[PDB]
Amino acid sequence: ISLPNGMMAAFTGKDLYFCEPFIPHAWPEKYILTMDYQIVALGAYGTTIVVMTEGLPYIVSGTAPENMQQQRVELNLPCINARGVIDLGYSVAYPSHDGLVMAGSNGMQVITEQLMTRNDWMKTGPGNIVGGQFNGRYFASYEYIEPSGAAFSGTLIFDTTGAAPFIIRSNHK
Amino acid sequence: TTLKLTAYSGEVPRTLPRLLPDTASQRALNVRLDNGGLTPTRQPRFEANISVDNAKTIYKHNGAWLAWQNVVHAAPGPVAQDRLYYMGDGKPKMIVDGTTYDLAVPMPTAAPALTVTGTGTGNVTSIAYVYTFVTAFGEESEPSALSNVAGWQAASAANFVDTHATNDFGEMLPSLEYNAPPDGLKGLISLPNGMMAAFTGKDLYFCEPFIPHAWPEKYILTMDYQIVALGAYGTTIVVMTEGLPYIVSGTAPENMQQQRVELNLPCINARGVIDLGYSVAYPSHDGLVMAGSNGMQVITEQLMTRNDWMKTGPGNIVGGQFNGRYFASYEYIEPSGAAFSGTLIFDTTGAAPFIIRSNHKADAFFHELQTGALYFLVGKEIFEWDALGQVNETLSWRSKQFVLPMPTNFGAILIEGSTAASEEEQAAYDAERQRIEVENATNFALPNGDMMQRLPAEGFVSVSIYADGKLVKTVSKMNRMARLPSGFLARIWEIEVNSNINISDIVLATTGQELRNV
Repeated sequence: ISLPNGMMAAFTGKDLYFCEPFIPHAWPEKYILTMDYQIVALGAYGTTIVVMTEGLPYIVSGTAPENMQQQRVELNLPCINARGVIDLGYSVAYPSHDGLVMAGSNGMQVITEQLMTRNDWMKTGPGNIVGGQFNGRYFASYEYIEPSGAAFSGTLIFDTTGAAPFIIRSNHK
Repeated sequence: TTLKLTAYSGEVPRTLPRLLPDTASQRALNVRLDNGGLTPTRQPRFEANISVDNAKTIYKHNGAWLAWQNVVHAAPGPVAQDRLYYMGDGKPKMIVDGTTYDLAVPMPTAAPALTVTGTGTGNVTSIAYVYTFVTAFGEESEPSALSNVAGWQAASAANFVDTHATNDFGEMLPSLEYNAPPDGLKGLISLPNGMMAAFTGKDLYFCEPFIPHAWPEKYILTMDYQIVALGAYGTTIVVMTEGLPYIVSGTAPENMQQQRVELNLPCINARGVIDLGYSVAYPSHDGLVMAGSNGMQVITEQLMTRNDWMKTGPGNIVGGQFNGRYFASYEYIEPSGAAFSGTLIFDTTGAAPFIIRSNHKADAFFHELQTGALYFLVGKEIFEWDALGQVNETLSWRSKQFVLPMPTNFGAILIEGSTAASEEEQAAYDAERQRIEVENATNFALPNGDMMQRLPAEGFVSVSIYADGKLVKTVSKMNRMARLPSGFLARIWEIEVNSNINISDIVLATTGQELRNV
C-alpha cells in the first residue's frame, strides 16, 4: 500500500517491512517492524497505518519509517478476509467474525453491530467476502450455501451516511 | 388496561422490581436480545476433552488444546517465528514447535567476552575466560556460542577460543543488559510497541523490546501493593493492584511513567481480568470496573447493588469475552446451604447496560481470538458457547412486576412468533434426532437395559402468568388469542416466558375487544 509522506508498506508472514521513503525498490531490514499474530492486510487513514492481524489490530503512527510506533486499537477483532479490506476513503473496513468494522480517525466502530446480528454475519460468511467501494459505500458480495442444499448469492451494500445506516441488498454475484 | 410486552430488554437488579423500565425484566436467562425478541441461545457442543483434572486455565495453540493447574497467561511473541510464552507455571517456559523449553537462557553459555591489553601483540598468553556476558537465545540457543574481544573497553587476530561447543568470532556492541527471567514472574501480556510485561510479587518487569527472553533489571518498575494482573489499553498499561490501580504510560521500556487512575478499587480475582478489547475489566469488591481510553467507570454501580456483588462473590469470578461481552461465571453458597451456579453476561453496548444471565457454570474460559467463540471447561470437557448446528436451548424471561393502577384480571394473550422456519434450526434438530436414534440403537442392543430410550426434543412456547406471586396459568397456544383463569383479582402482575423458539411480543387485555384497541 502507498503511504502519505512517501513510502510503501509491506508485510511478511508476521513482520511488516518499510521501504525507502522515495526509493521503492529498497526494503531496508532496519526499517522492518515485527507484530504479534499473522498480518492479513494493510490500510491507512491519515498518517497512521492499520496493521490488520489475525489477533489484535495494531495502529502504526509515524512521520517517517524510522519514527514508527505501533499502537493498540480500541477494538479486538481479527481480520478474516484479506480481500474484504477496502479503503472506503473515510475508514478502513475489514470483515471480521463478529462483524464488519471500520477503522477511522474519529474512532473504531462495528457498523454491523448496529444494523445486523451476529448470526446473520456468520451466515453471510466473512471468510469469502468480496469487498468493493462505490460512492463511499462498501460493496460486499456473498455466496454461501444454506444447509440442506440452498445457495444464496448476492451483494450487500453498506451505507453509513445518513440518519441511520442500513443495508441495500443486490443480486449480482 | 392493556399491558404490552415488546422490544424486550435485559435485567437490571439494582432497581426495585416495580421501578424497572417498561421493557426491562428479571431473570433474563439463556436469552439473546438482539432483534428485540426472545431469541433462544444454542446448546453447547462438546468439542474436545482435557487431560489433567482441576484445570484453572485453558488455551488452544495450533490444533491442540493446552491446560494447566495454575493461572497461566500466554501471549504470542514479537519474534517472526510462531512462539508461545506461558509463564504462570512457576518458572517461565516457552513452546517451540510443540516442544516446551525454558524462557531463561543460562548465563556464561552462549556469550563470553575475553579482553586483554597484551592481546594482538603477543601470541598464546590469555586466561580462558575473563568476563561472562549474558547469553542470547536468538533462534537457536545452547547450540552455538559467540565470543567478543572488548579491547580498550573489531577486526583483528581471532586468537585462541573455547572448544566446548561451536563458536563464532563476532565483534559487535555486546548486549550485556540481557537478564535471565527471574522465578516468580506470573502474568504476561502483549504490548503495542513490541515488548513483554511481567510482574513479581510487587515489582513489574519489562523485557528487551524485540527480544522476549531478555528481562533487564534496569527496566523493572516497582509499585506499591501487590500486583494481581496486567491489562493494556492503547499504549498505556493498566497495573491492577491490591491497592490503587496504576496506569503506566510509555513509548518504550525505558520511558515508562506510571500514573494514578480516577478510581481506587482493588483487584480481587486475577482470573476475572478479561481484555474486552475496548477496555480491561477486573472484578472488585465494590463492583466490576473496566479501564478504557475514555476513562474509568464502574458498570455495576449503575446496574447492580453492593449487596448483590458481594453475594455473587468477586473472589472466584471466572471471566470471559464473547462479542464484546464480559462472561462472568459465579458459584456461591448462600446461607443455610443452597448453591447458586450460573453465568452473568455484562453487555454495556446499547442505550442502557443490562445483565443477561445464563446457567452454564464454567471452570475456566478461553476466547479463541482467531475464530471468535468462547470455550469453557465444565465437567472436564470443552464446550463452545451457542455454537452453530445445535438445537435451541430453553429460554427464561420473567417480566417486570406490573403494578396496575387498579386491580384487574386479564382475558387475552397474544403470543406472536413463528415456528422453526430458518432450516438451520431444522437441520440442527435433524442432527439431534440422528444422535437420539444412534443412542437408541446402541442402548437397544444392551445385554437388557431398563428405561433409557430418551424422548426426542420438540419446539414449544410456554408463557406462565404470576397473579400476585402465584402461577395461575401456563399458555402454549401461539399466534391465536388465549384465555386466563378467573376468580382471582390482583394488581401486581408479572409474566414469565419459556420457549425453545423465538417469540415476537406478548400483549394482555381483560377482554378481546380491548385487545382490538391495542
